[PDB]
Amino acid sequence: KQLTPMMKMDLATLGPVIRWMILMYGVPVMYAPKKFMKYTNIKADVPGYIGN
Amino acid sequence: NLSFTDQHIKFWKKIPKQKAYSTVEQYGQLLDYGRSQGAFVGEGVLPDTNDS
Repeated sequence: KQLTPMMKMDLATLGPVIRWMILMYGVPVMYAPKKFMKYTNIKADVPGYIGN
Repeated sequence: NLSFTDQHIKFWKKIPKQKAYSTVEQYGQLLDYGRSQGAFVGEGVLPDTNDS
């Protein structure tokens, strides 16, 4: 449920710096908790992690 | 005649003359442009305020 999508909002000028921000509001809701499931503790063998 | 004549008056004939419209006359002056502060600030730093 979205209140607004991503938007860019400029800020005031308090000096020789340019500022702006990005905002987004929302929340996910799952109506039926009994219709999902999860597998835990699955084996990993390839070394490393995902790149930053 | 053993006294002075009109030709011995020097300053009174050279000072400029301006018309007066009141018994009290007013004028304004500009004493200075600012105070003795610093001018170097830095990158992205708001400079100091100054007054005349």
